[PDB]
Amino acid sequence: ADVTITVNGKVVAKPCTVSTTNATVDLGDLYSFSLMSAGAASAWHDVALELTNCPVGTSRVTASFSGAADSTGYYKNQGTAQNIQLELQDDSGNTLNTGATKTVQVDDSSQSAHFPLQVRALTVNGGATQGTIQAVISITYTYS
Amino acid sequence: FACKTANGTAIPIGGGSANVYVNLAPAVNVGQNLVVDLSTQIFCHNDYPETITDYVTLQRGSAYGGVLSSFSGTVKYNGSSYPFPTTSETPRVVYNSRTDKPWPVALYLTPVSSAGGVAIKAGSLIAVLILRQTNNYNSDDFQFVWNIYANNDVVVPTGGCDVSARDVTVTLPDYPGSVPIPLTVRCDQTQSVSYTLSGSVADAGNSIFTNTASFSPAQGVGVQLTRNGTIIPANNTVSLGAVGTSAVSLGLTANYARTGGQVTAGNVQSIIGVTFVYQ
Amino acid sequence: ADSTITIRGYVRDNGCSVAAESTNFTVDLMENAAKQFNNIGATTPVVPFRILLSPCGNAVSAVKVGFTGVADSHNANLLALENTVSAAAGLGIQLLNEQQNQIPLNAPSSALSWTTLTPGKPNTLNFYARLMATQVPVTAGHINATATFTLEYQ
Amino acid sequence: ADSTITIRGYVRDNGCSVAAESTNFTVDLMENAAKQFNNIGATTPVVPFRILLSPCGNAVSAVKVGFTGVADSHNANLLALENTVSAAAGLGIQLLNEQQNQIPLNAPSSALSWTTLTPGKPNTLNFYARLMATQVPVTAGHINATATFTLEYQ
Amino acid sequence: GVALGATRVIYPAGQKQEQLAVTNNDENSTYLIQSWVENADGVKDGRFIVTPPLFAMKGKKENTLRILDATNNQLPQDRESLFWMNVKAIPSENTLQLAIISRIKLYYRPAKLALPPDQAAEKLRFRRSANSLTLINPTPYYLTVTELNAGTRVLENALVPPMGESTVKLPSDAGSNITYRTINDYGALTPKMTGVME
Repeated sequence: ADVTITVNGKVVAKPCTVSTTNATVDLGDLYSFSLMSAGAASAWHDVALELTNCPVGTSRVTASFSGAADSTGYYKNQGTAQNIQLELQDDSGNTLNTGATKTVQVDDSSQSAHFPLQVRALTVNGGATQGTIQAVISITYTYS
Repeated sequence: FACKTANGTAIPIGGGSANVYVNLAPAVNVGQNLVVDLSTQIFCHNDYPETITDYVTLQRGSAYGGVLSSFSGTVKYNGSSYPFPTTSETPRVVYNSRTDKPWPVALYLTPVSSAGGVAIKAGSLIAVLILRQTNNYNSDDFQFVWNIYANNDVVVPTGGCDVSARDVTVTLPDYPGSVPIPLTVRCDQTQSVSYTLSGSVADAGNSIFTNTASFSPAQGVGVQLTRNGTIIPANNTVSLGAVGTSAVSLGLTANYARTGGQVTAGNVQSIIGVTFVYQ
Repeated sequence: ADSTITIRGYVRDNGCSVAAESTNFTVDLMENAAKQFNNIGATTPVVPFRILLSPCGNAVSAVKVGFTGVADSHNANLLALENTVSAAAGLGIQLLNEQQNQIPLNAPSSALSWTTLTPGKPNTLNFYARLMATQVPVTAGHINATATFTLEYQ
Repeated sequence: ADSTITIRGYVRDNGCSVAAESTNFTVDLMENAAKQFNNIGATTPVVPFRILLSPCGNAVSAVKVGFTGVADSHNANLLALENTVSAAAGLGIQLLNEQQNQIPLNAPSSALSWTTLTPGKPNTLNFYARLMATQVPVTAGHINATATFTLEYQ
Repeated sequence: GVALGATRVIYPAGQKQEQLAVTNNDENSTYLIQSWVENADGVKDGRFIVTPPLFAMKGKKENTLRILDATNNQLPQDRESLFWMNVKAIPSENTLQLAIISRIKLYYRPAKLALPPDQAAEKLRFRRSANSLTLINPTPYYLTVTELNAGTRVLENALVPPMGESTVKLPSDAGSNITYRTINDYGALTPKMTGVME
């Protein structure tokens, strides 16, 4: 050629809009005499984290899970009920205890990505007693 | 007859040949383009003017060599111009003094393009010149060759127009965005200029240049150029119309354009060639 | 910080403790005349016993009361009288609910019906027991049998 | 503390349910208004009475039976009447068995015999009760009395 | 009608009480029930207590009497001792009204006897001389011997004391073989057994 133009650029992944700020799960009433033995658990509850308006360039989002855990590893019950914990899993069957991280692809057609999770309560040692169940799993996202 | 260069290096005497290293400041002129002006580069004198006078002539066969050997033009010898490569003997220049006077020779090249050029890197051959030396004492004559070598990297213009730069690097902002490309064309005589782009392309419509990025490249994105607000495709003449002595911008701006589906993060690089023609 | 999962729920007490009275008790069928055993299936009068439940969870609904133990070899719905030289042969102990209908020995959960309960309050599970002929004539003697009871809550 | 119910009782062969018939006297100065057949009055119209052993267990095949009460001052075998002011005098109620022989009042168990019974079936024991003079004359007044029938099982 | 739940009572040494049932099967009769124990000589000695000792049965009812030991181990420990439980039903015109005493045997049985109760029956022996038959009982249990036959010629019932003998009437015009039965602890007849001579 007569002149050679060199064009340099960069694609940096930018943050999405997080739809679900506060996902609420209600386990309802659980029953003592169905939770006496070790490893007793409640029914799973599907909960989803949705992110939308993902800027082009951001192909993956990584969720990072945080919360107060007890000596079983699972999340501590802040409520009055005893010998009872809260477990978080993805729908692909992996435990997301405090510190763990999961990454998901961003769906290009819809400019968005979703985390399909399930939450239950369980009693590792057994002998869940009467009381309330309260727990909060905080989560922050990084982008790539 | 004894000569030295502008660097003060003595040009060896004999009937063989000598490699003479010189500085070039080539230029587009109207009609012919300057390759070298040797008359600021080679200076010659007569050591014994009281007893003998030297004469030097430029013999035929003197021509460009190396990467310029395919080119032709004119040689300015002692004020007057002759065809180059030379087809006959030039008139003689006298050397009758100890005072260094220049060897009055400048090589020109006939334009064969619009804005083309030929890189000449230092230490390489430019021209072979055949000199013939006679005197006023006897009828002896002898020939020797000066091989003109360049001691500076240069680009010799090949056409009637010149570009603001031959290599331009431009940096986009982060995706998405744009930056204007500084690139202008001036012709020494008012001409009808046009240009066409080139490089590696992705789509069928050949309007988005591929991402050659070597390290950690992005995906799904390429480079696309625009003027005012219109896509300029590859292998497609863009007309600038009348272009003259005043620099005229091509009006280019670089943009990101999407090729594949999923856009991965990473670096982007495209090398686009511009070539000029007369239309 | 940018997103949060908040989990709610309650663990409810849906059962009761067997009261101290009833952790282990005895039922006295007393004296029973031998002549009243007119053919297999003949039964003596009902002797009532009960089981007391306290304390009781504020979210209990019902219990499935079952009775297990070594069954009579001639009728599996009856509790076996111990087989010693003194013991009365050709008899089996039958157990009955509050409406006096047979509660089979060793019956699975499916066979036993539920028994409604008052929540957050002490409860009384009423029953009956009696003998039943498996052979004739009945040989007279001592009546001795033990049986564990089971409670499955709702 | 593992929820056990111990069941105990007995199965025996019972005796009999015993029912006594109260003998009634109508008289109204019957043979008395024309007695004095010596002090040995004897022949006064017998009133009969039964003791009903019904039902009876399969055990009972023989029973030792006897009568006891306040014997007569003049005769050790006649029963004394009531001795209130509104009563007759010179009379003692005699008890006679089925074969109209005198029953030894207040007799010892060694003296009594076994009355054999039909096992399982109901059994009737028949006796007679006439008045007999122990003096002369007798007088106008009531004839109430009370005695005890003793049934000793084998 | 007034009936007892048993034709005899066994009181094993160390037991705190024994129960005797008393039932009235007549809706229109009302009795005073008066119950007590006597010794073999028929005297109220006080070795046992009955509770309640006096009560009123009004109609179709059942009341359980309870016989309590008060001996303090002063009775023989080698064999059974005979007592008599008495239950007197008195019902509450010139009438002879009657009271019923139902009277059953009460056997005090010492602990740690060698021979079990059931095996006592077959140990009974005999002796055939004069116009008499003697029954021999080496066991520590009172044996109530019933349906005693000399062939098909039936004899008197007997009550052979423990470690003792008892003689009955016997005619030689009766048959050769001897057979008997006994009344066990629960009032039931034992199987017929062959009367072994000597």
